[PDB]
Amino acid sequence: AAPANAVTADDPTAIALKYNQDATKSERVAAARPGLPPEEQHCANCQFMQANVGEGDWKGCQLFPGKLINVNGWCASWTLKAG
Ligand code: SF4
Repeated sequence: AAPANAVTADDPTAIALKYNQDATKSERVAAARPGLPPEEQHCANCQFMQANVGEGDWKGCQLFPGKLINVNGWCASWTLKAG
């Protein structure tokens, strides 16, 4: 079950960025974002994921203030975690 503050499918920014809480149900291949082959991309290896926010599989994303994403998710702003 998603937390009460999970990013949901009807969130305008989630629609615009094609977020899904399950990267296997995402369009990461189509987007071909740079940094890793697309099948390897998900929130856990994204620069915007905030490991000190949330709990368990539900963590922060800088782009979704006040919400939680799933570490196994993806959106089109995926960027390699470089630091
Ligand atoms: S920016 Fe990164 S951490 Fe945030 S939802 Fe998109 S892929 Fe996940």
